[PDB]
Amino acid sequence: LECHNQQSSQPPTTKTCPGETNCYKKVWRDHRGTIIERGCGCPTVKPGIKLNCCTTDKCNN
Repeated sequence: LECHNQQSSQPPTTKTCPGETNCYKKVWRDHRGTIIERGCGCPTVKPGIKLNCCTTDKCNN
């Protein structure tokens, strides 16, 4: 599975995710502002953080 891995508004990039069936996109706000993290797999849902997990290549833009 190939997943996007760039942060926030950075130019889109990809990495391979061996042994993963999911890609994730995590969005949250802190003192720095709104942060968007993308990568392999799918972490558990936490209040305050908006999480999107998907199953196809580069689905997490």
